[PDB]
Amino acid sequence: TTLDKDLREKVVGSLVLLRRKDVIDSVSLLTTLFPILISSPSKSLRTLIYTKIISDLRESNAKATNHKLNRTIQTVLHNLLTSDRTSSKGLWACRITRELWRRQIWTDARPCDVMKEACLSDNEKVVVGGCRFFLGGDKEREELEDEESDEDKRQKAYEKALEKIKKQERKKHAPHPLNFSALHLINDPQGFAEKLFQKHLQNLKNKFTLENRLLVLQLVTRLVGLHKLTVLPLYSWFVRYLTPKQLNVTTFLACLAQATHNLVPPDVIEPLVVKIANEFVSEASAAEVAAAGLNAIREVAMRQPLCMSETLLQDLVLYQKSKDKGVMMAAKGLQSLYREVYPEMLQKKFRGKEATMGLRAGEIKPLKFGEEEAAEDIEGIELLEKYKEEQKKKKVEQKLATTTILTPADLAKLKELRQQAKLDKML
Amino acid sequence: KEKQKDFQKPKLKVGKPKQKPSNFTDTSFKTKSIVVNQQTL
Amino acid sequence: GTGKKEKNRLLREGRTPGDPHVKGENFYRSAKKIKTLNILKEGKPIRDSKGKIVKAASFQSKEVPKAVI
Amino acid sequence: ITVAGVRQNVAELLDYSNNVKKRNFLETVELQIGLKNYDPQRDKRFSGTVKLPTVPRPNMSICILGDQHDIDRAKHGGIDAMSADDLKKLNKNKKLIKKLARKYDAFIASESLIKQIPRLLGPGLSKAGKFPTPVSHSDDLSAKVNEVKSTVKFQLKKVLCMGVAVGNVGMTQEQLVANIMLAINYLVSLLKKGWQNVGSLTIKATMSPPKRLY
RNA sequence: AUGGCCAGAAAGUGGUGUUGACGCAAUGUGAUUUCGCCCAGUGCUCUAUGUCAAAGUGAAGAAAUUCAACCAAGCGCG
RNA sequence: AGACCCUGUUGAGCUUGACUCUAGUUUGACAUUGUGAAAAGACAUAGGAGGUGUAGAAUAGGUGGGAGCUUCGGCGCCAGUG
RNA sequence: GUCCUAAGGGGGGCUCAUGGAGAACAGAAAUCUCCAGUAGAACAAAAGGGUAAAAGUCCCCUUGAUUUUGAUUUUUGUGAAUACAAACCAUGAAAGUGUGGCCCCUUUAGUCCCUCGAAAUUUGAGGCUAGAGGAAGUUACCACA
Repeated sequence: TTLDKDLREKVVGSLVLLRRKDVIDSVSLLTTLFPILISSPSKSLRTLIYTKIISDLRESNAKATNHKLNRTIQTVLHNLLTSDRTSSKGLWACRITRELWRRQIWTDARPCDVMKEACLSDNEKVVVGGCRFFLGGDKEREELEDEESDEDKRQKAYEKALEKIKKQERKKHAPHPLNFSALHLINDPQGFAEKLFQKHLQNLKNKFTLENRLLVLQLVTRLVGLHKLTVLPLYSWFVRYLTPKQLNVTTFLACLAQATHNLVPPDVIEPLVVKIANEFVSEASAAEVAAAGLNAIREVAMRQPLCMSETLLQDLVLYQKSKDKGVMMAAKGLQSLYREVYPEMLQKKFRGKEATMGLRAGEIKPLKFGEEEAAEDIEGIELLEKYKEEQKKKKVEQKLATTTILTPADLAKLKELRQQAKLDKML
Repeated sequence: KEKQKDFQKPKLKVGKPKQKPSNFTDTSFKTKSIVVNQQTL
Repeated sequence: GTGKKEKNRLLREGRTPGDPHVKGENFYRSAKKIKTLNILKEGKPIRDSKGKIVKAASFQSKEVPKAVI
Repeated sequence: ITVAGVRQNVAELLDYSNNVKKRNFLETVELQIGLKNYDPQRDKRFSGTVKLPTVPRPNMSICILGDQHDIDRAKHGGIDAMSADDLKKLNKNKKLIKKLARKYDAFIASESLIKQIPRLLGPGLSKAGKFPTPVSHSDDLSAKVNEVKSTVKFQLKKVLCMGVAVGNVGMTQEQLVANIMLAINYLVSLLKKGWQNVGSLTIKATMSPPKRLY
């Protein structure tokens, strides 16, 4: 505190220089720098010591992952978080974990546990830091996925159908939304979500600002959607917030959409959809309010389609005749979604071509709660067996899963035959 | 999007407070005190 | 001096080929600086061999606009 | 991997499990799978189910969480069942729901009660990975129990190793081969690269030395 | 001084140099009196991961060849 | 036939992270290049050993079988804690 | 990054927007009944053109939203549209109607595709065919026509 700013910066730089000269140990430098970082009033000194600590971790783990040093520093951060929940000094632990995670120096589940304790804290800034750790890493995850992807008339209608089949295949094999490594690496996701919901969202005594409550809600809803958890009071908690008068109601509707998933009962989601329909999509409602409500309803219907009633869905699909472009496109999106998912609720005018042909021929089956695929044979195995029989017939002119070994070339041929059959069914 | 109308219609945004009217007059102001840093001669 | 080439300078800066590159942009001059310093260079028309103006100078349009309300 | 090799591997497996050293219980043949060239978190965890032609597991106990009509069908078929009144008597206790999930390996519910299961048993069955399979009032309860017993799950998670039961010692060699090849082929179908991701395959009984296909 | 700054196509070549820091060389300012701070940017300069040429090494193939590590100075970091 | 303005497939001098080059310089390899010792590093293998955030009898990488193993003392399943 | 860039064919039945007068709650607005109603509705152009036993709406079957070859218009090849010609169909009692929606580099494949020019094979390359994707200033030192 008492020394000159330039002199104390030179002292810290000289200590880091001695560490590079290997006069002093990394543990000794970190334990003589970190309490000064925590308790120093000087902002410039705090920033410089934080930068030197990050550089020390990068230099130490440049050669190989120094597990002892990483474990000791994670222990220090965990003890700093555990010592005082009301103290604001946990933001330094949060910031250090963010910087090392984005530098990919730390990838183990112990920083995830440390930020779990950071989320389960009394201090608003520490809660915000931990929630941002679990949330805002999705942008870096999308960047890493982009890097991994970079590393990796009738004829026109048939080409468009093939493009649609390729999009369906991408949906069948393309990474799940809201996917993040720390969110997977944390243990007991149901318990963590319940603890966050009871501590911050349920408690009216919590004086958190609305944006911070929205951040905690985003964390809880991404956990519920990603790990398919069941937190029933959350859906009753959204009830008072699903109003157009409520600020950031777009964020609330997005959170409810992310919370919804397949194993959520239709009984608990239906009052939410009915409330959104009544408050947002009504004759006195504005066009923007109706469009936002229909978009939120479409998101919830993508996540769980069984929430609807048939009459309500037909009523909402009839909003495509609206003179507003946003309401029109939202209603058409809802109609198209139910065209692929559950065309039986849709009217015979609104089903379209492929839906009516599928319902007439009998291939399309009703979607049910809890129903899972139970395919006794592989997909396209019949087509692969037919191709093998055709090859045998050609050889003569010139059951497969039980006995025959699945060659990789045979699997590729079966996939090509399945794609051709899908294109023929689309045509 | 390159069209330039004489009057731009404000757009209602859901989940946000309503904008003040176009004819609204704001009388709030902030003042800063000028001080001369020179000692008595 | 491969490192002093403009292509290598843009790659080390982070700009991708395909971005708009104003003529005259180098290490000392950004697009803002070029646009600022070309204002002093404005003011000349484009003429033919006989001296009649084929494209006028800046803010000397010769064209009468349609003024309605 | 050659089918004759599969046949001879399961041949000495049965030979050891029945002749050389026979345990006091019925051992279960299971397949262990390693993965490679794959990210458990960046890429999708594949999930799938396949019905084996023969029941690999004669000793499974299946609980039925349904209405009175399904309870009557269960007691007619000699299958134990539990009622929604008993689920209410459990009073959403995590220890009791965990004990039920440990006791019963599989659960089968009606449509009328399968939407009430997550509000009666909470997150217990989802946590244990034992969410009930729907059964109608028109479907055969015994038949449904049969494919629930014959069906195995192929779900990926945080690690690159998997283990799936494919049969037992007492049920015989040719349908053992059929079940093993069906499981392997369904695995190759679920894999995005097929045999390019198969690290290692190994069959063994419950208490026996391993036998490596790969 | 096995040096600095320069010449020369090269040289067993030359200038400073018949020289040695009170010297040589490059600069800026320009008698005498009088007359702070900032290394932000750009320069110049001192010190294990990244970037990382040729040669060399390993694997595959029947070879052409392909893929891998290793990888000086400089750049980056400080 | 000057000076001034305008035009050019204009010429030339000069400047700069404009383009393409280049003297010089610096660094690495090979040759010049001989006679000797000592060390490490990287792969290849022959192996061997380990896991505390809290709670829990223990100091739980994880996964899938499993109620029986047993060297006949017990370890187990059960319960407890996760 | 999500969402929208539009369901066509045949046959049959019925009229729309709106106004007036009436019926417990029921009122400005819930459903029901009559009369008037040349389109003032709807048809994916917000005030263009065209449609009333329909081109609108509902119901029943269906995918002519299918292959193949020329001709014409917008004007070498396209693409779109227009009458057809052949096959296979759909609908309706039938006449008929329906061939959509009222108007230059990179890279992949080729069994029986061809060359590598002394002969053959295997890699590789080339060709042909058919696809997919996408170079700054200054001159008040000046000079020339």
